Amino acid sequence: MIMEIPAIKALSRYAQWVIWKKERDTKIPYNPNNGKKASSTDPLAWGDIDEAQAGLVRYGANGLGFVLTKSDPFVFIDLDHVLDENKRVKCEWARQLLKEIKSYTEISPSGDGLHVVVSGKLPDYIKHKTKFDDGSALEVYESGRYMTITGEVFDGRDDIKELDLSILGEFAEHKILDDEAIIDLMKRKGQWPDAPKDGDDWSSLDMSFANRLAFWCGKDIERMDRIFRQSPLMRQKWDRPTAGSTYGRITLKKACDFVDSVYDPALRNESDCPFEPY
Repeated sequence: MIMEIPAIKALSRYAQWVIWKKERDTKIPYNPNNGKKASSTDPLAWGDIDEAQAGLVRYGANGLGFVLTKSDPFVFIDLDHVLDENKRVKCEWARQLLKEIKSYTEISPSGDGLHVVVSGKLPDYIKHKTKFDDGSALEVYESGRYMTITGEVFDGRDDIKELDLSILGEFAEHKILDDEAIIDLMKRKGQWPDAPKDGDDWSSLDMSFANRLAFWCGKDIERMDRIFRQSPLMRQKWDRPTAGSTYGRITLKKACDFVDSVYDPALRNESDCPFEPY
């Protein structure tokens, strides 16, 4: 029973609830009082748990969600693709993480990931996103976006605990939505590639997309590489050594050498992209 779960009671104090629907592969948040899309930075587009539950029913939505802010104490930790078919932990780093950080844990909507909610603060020296080789991922946020709430409790972990989160340094990569602005810009211009199907020449699809990235990122080869890794054209081959470098690095360099134009926020030259949309 969702409302008897202690973690849900603590979150039900805040009027920061939304509902969500699945679109293709993405989960878009909606305003639970009028069924319109919701900003994750505007407070009055959200509701309390009761309004979100009434909105869930009213609009046939897929589930509830909770919007994180910098003033509330909650930290959202997303462990993606870390569960097997019998809902047990297959990844070692996840097993390590759940030993070190014990707090409210639930299974994701898809059923192959975990969410962890903690009362605390993120250290300022770690990246929000960390990919692993096998396919799993660690995402961490305390503000700016929403989080889906299923209520499907993992391992009886039903309560949000006040914890130190220094131990995320063992798992997350350290640092010393601007890439996401480019990704979001590319998606609404039709410049985001499809995942490859039966007939496709993947290596040729890489180069077409690498040419596009060179324009939109403006020949910043590291940003191109960081965006490429999030795209559906990513594979192990990207990091396979080739000659003195990798297949990926050689692909990104040739694209930078090839393309004549570069995207400029100042001049506003969206149309100057010489390649037509997908």
